[PDB]
Amino acid sequence: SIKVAINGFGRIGRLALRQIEKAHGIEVAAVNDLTPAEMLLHLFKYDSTQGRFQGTAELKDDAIVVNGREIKVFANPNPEELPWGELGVDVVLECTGFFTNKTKAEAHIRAGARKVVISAPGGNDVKTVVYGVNQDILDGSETVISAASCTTNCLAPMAAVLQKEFGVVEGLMTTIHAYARAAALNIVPNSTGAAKAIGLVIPELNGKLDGSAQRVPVATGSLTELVSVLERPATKEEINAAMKAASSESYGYNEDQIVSSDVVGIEYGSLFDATQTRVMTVGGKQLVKTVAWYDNEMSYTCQLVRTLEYFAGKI
Amino acid sequence: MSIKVAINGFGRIGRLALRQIEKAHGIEVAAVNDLTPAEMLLHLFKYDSTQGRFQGTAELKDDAIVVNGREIKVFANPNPEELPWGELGVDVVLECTGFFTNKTKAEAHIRAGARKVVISAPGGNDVKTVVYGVNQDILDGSETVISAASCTTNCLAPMAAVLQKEFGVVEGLMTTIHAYRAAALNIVPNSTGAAKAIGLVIPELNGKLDGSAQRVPVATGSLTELVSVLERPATKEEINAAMKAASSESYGYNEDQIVSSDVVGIEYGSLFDATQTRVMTVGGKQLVKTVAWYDNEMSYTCQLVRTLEYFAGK
Ligand SMILES: NC(=O)c1ccc[n+]([C@@H]2O[C@H](COP(=O)([O-])OP(=O)(O)OC[C@H]3O[C@@H](n4cnc5c(N)ncnc54)[C@H](O)[C@@H]3O)[C@@H](O)[C@H]2O)c1
Ligand SMILES: NC(=O)c1ccc[n+]([C@@H]2O[C@H](COP(=O)([O-])OP(=O)(O)OC[C@H]3O[C@@H](n4cnc5c(N)ncnc54)[C@H](O)[C@@H]3O)[C@@H](O)[C@H]2O)c1
Repeated sequence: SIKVAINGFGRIGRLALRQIEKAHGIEVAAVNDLTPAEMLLHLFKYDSTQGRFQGTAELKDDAIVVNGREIKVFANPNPEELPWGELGVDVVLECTGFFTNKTKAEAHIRAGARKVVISAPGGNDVKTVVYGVNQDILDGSETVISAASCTTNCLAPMAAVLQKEFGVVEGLMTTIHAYARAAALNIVPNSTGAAKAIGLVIPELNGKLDGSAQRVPVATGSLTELVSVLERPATKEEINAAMKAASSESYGYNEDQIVSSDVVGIEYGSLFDATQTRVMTVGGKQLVKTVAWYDNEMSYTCQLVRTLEYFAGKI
Repeated sequence: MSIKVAINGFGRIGRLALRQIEKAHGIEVAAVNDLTPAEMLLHLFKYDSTQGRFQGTAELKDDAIVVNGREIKVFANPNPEELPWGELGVDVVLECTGFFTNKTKAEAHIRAGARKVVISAPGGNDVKTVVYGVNQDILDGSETVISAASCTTNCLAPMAAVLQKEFGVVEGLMTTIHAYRAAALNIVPNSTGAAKAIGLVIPELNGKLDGSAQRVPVATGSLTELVSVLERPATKEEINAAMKAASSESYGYNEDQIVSSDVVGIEYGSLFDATQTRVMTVGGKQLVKTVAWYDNEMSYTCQLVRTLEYFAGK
């Protein structure tokens, strides 16, 4: 049974523990955070947006007991000094935001852990995995991997169906991110690398996509729009049917008229919105728009934990 | 000869239109009509949440609102047929209630004695739709009811006209991010007629554009993105150069890194954002993104008054 440690028991780290508690063959043995256990427990159990933890959780000396099992709590800012080897930790879920490349994340391996999964893009010597699109690139010999970004997890399953079933010539992405000091009150255009980087996840789309982001100062569901030129003719109905045929626990399918609060709490990495699909045909030339939603916290966390569980099965 | 205007619906738009018309010569507002108590209307004329304080004096006399020392008659009748436009010699009504946005409803103003109506919104396809700076030349002065289009159409049209003229447009899809029932705390996808209306304002683009809106629950500047396929190759620099070449009081050009609060209060109908232009080239096939900003209230109102002045001089 695989032992995990969560480094950074923040928004993502806490939700990741909620999801790992649903699984067999894997358990969190320890968490590390700069915040005292007392407050971390309250934030883990009670959440205004993602609801109450569905399980038991209590505080002990230097530990939290979740569903009857002790989880050690540490507060050490330096990962090299954590007792991962002494505790037999197999995999560290790195969720602090401060160790998001290979050389920084390998501090966990110098501390005795065997593997690391970064909760963010990890650089170019680190495999990047969107569960449901490319987890089969993992064979278990990797030491550090990445579960990509929230935008990549939203875009990739949609782009993958378009590429597999129609062929993509090119496309431009616009992501509306529901969240420097400007961003609190303004719509703010922002660079993203997610579309440019999509070849890390879908090699066939390398060099075919670009895009950017509009950061909107409201906390709610986010969305990614893709405007593409395809290699074969398409109807709205045919595109929507292909997306539904691909739907899964990672890729949801929606045909309701929804608003952004309806997305909060989904466990899909991406929720394809079939009501927004449009195909413009002018003189035989076609231009296609497709839109998928994501819950920036929960969608990413559920993908992260799926990727972790799959990786954990390869060792 | 001076033109007399009446404003029907002294709401957000009707009030800002009076603000703008007070700044113009050769034209003046003779009357306003609205159902809201005049006391609440004076306060909102003097104090607007987004556009700030009115730059002048306004007080409530008997049966009138005195603005910069000049009385404007005030009425409250939900039925335009019964308004005294003929008695007052009203040349043009700005129809800004939101409820008379087609030809049959607007022509009540003509029956009441006004010579002409400009609807502050799309007014149906049997009413000429004008975006000033793009197609006001379709007006000959024999029209009785016209439309100054929507805020989104006024933002998109000058951008699309330059693309069509310098490169030719095969097709395009628009996304408008619209600052503002659920739209008060949610992002709400919404249908819009704007990209189709572009096929009226710019007939060569008929049938070639469509799009949609994402309503975002924030009072700030809005923007419109167009993703297009063009008939001729193009670069980011050439597209930006053409937008700057075409700039005017109606169509601004921006090169700085700006955010939506920087757009509040602009008097352009559209502000092209050169920093957001993207041309992607793959195997020789090009896909183009162009973005322009607008203030849903102030951009549109300034276009509405421009159209009103042009129409009234014909
Ligand atoms: N929408 C999201 O929040 C989101 C989505 C996808 C990915 N991510 C990524 O996940 C990571 C964390 O984001 P988050 O929203 O959970 O941030 P957060 O600020 O809620 O949590 C980060 C936690 O790390 C702790 N911490 C910081 N430095 C530490 C250190 N040296 N040692 C131990 N603990 C440390 C903090 O106390 C905090 O609890 C980042 O990489 C972020 O990009 C976030
Ligand atoms: N962003 C914007 O607010 C915006 C931008 C462009 C165009 N418009 C259009 O302009 C019109 C007005 O919008 P608004 O934002 O000013 O609306 P508003 O609700 O602020 O103003 C409408 C006014 O009309 C009055 N009114 C309603 N019915 C009336 C009637 N039968 N007789 C007389 N007065 C009546 C109301 O009392 C109110 O004062 C609409 O067609 C709208 O689509 C609005």
